Formats: sequence, C-alpha cells, structure tokens
Amino acid sequence: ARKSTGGKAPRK
Amino acid sequence: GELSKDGDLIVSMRILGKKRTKTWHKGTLIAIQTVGPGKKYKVKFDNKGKSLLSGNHIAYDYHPPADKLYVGSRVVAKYKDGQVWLYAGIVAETPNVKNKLRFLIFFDDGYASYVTQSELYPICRPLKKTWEDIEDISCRDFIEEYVTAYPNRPMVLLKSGQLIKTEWEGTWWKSRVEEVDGSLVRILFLDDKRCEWIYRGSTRLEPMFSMKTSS
Repeated sequence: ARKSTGGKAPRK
Repeated sequence: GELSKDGDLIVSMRILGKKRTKTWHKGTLIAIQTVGPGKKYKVKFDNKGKSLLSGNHIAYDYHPPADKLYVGSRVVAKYKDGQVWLYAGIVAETPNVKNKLRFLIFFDDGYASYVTQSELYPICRPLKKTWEDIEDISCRDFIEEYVTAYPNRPMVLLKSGQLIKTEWEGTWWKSRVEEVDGSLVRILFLDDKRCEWIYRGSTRLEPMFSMKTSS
C-alpha cells in the first residue's frame, strides 16, 4: 500500500 | 538517408520503444533514417502502433551484463503497481552485496526502487549527460546533482521504529521508519498507514533536510 511518489526532493 | 544499421542497431531487431503515455513497449525496429542532426528509429509495436523515435527513446530488448551499466546509465526498468510497466530512469547504484546485487533506479518521475539484473534494459543512444532528457525539471536537477557528486552520498542512518517527519507534496508528515533496505528506507505515514520507499539521502527525510539546511 503505497502513496504516489513524492519524488527525490521536497516540492518547491 | 535510409540505413539498415547504426553500429549494433540493425533493422529487424527486437526493441523497446517509448509511447506518449511514457510507458515502454516491445516491438521491432523496422527502419533507420538520417533526419537533420541525427538518426530516427521507426518501431512497429507488437501490440498496437508505429512510432518514429529518437535514439534516447528506444532500448534494447535484452538484459545487459550488469557490468556494462554505471551510476548515471539511462535505462528502462520494471515499475510495479498491483500491473507491471516499463518506465525510464537512471541507475543510482550498481549491484553489490549490501544491496543484494540489485540496481537502484531513480525513475523519471522521481520514484525509486531496487530492481534485479533481469528487470532493466539499456536505452540505446542516451544523451551524453543522461539526465538532460528528463522532463520533470526537479527530477532532472536532482539527478544531475546526484550523479555529479557520486560517490559522495550524504545519507541519514535510520533504524526500524524511528519516528521522523517526511515531506510529501509540500507538507511535512509524521512518519515511522518500517524497514531499511540498502540506500532506501520504507516510511509509514502515520496519518494513513501507506508507505513509501525513500532514498536515505533525500532531503524529504527531516534528518537529511536538517543536515543539508544547516551551514
């Protein structure tokens, strides 16, 4: 059970 | 200027091509054409359709010997949900005992996963600076920084059960470390109990943010 990716760095 | 071969690329070979959905699909290389500054590759997909593609939008339909890939290599890999899809990314770590002889992949959308040696495929003609065809600028910039700094990889040491804040989509969430696997940590968000595997050098993890923002 996973969230959609938040990517590699915090959102800008 | 039609060609039957471009080095090891030969008309009739099996290939993977990128579709507009950003997923990659098996097909056959049916033509090579010199068009302006370079070559275009015509692909007939097994399932449905024909595409004319740049060389960074085709991949070999074989799993390479592991030693031919490097940190920074441009690849297509299995991205699972629950399905299985093929999606592009960058090799972030090559196989070693500590990672159970897997490749760490940073996908073009910023997803991270370890994949096995039989779950990735090399892109045929990547850009020299491999990250320059990543559409998401935040992921592009991250990968340039990561590959350029490698093997300097500041990471946080986390332990199962540890409570930290983790960033997701502009908010900092209470979370717990569930598992450590090589350079990844499985984070459980306490508000809903869904997890995410996150790179231990990512500033989305509060301890890593804290270290990088100090000066």
